[PDB]
Amino acid sequence: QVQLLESGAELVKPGASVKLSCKASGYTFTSYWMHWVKQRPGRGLEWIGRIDPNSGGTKYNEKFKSKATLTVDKPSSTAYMQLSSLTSEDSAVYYCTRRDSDYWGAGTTVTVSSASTKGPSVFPLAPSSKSTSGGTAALGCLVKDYFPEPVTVSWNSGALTSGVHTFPAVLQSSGLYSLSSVVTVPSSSLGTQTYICNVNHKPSNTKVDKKVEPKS
Amino acid sequence: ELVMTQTPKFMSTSVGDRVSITCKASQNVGTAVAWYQQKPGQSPKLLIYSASNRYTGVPDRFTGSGSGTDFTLTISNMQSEDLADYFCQQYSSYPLTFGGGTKVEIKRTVAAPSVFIFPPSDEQLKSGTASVVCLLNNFYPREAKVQWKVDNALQSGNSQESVTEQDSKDSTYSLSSTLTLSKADYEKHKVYACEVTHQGLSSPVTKSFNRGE
Ligand SMILES: CCC1=C(C)c2cc3c(CC)c(C)c(cc4nc(cc5[nH]c(cc1n2)c(C)c5CCC(=O)O)C(CCC(=O)O)=C4C)n3C
Repeated sequence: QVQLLESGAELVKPGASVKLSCKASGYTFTSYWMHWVKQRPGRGLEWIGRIDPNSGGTKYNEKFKSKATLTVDKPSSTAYMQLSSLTSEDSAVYYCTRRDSDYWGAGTTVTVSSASTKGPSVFPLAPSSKSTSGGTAALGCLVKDYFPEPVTVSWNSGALTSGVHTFPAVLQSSGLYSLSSVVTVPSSSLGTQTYICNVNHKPSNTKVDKKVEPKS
Repeated sequence: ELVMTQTPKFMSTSVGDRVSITCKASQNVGTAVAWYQQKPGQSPKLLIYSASNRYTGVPDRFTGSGSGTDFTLTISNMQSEDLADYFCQQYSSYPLTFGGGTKVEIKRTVAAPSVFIFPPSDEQLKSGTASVVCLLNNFYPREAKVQWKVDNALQSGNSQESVTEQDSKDSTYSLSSTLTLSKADYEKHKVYACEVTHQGLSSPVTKSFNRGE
């Protein structure tokens, strides 16, 4: 069967360059053009350009003219895309797809950052005191300034799962990730029931347990 | 470049419903338009090509139509497995261009968000930055407006929003808006408010606190 094998994930420092790979199999590499596509949650999907593996001829989207360079290596049946002098604007998922877009690579996620492995700081999102007697209060943990991804969060070592909402990690203007995990609980348990968020950041072999309680 | 305008950006449906997605081209592209489906963590999957040609293996449920500058992707008898993102693309001229996409979601009754605001906590201040968090919990639909006001002053460019995917049990969303500022600025002001507007509310709900309790 036809398959396009891509790198998967690349970490690039601002100003550096990276060469993504797309190895083809299950068909004659030189018989089909190969397209490259960029995807960001905001910008959406963008066609970067294409290359004819047989001739080496290329065609680029003006928008990536000075950014991407497409090449191929027949011996290894692999297509390449060189992305140069990266900035945060270049962070995205990049795909290679055959001529008709019937077959796609799995995508290579590229993250551009100057940050080094760093465990998260964990701050309490304390339950409002003297708030609503509706019997329902919200509390949580602000998990910020960690790198790279990912981080996991549980509550009371996993015993508490109902009403838990752990938000997607967002990027700040620092190159470090941040996110919050919240949970709503009976406003009557406050002070009596203990609530602890367990944050684990495998990358730095860092784990944090933080008790979240009403502020004095 | 030829711009493909795709509408709607979001569309909620119930199992069995008909889903209709539109892509309008800034200029004639004949019938050189394709439609794709994409689920989280996966590459797009080809559904239709040549505007109306269903790709091998694609369910009869998916039908592409149109030509020139007006194209339609129709999903009849919508199934739960059809919950995903959909994109159109024109390949009549270079550069190839894609529509902005449509996320098909689960419909449910309107639900107003429960709002909560959280102070920075003395502990974080030591870092030099103050983080103020506003929580919009269990609401529907996703459309929501959050405005930050420090001492009645509308903020801009210093906040970020994050939204969860639809809850597996109740199909609602939750959202967090975080206002980031230096400890200096935070100490300079006293009133911190989060104003929320949502279809489920008869009037904006504002939650706030005064620095130092
Ligand atoms: C990404 C957009 C795209 C979609 C969707 C698409 C759909 C598609 C499919 C998939 C089911 C098939 C079997 C063919 C079917 C075909 N598609 C093409 C040719 C092309 N098809 C192209 C693009 C394209 N084709 C481009 C670009 C070329 C030109 C590249 C070239 O010079 O080969 C041909 C001609 C190639 C040949 O046999 O000489 C057939 C047949 N096309 C029209």
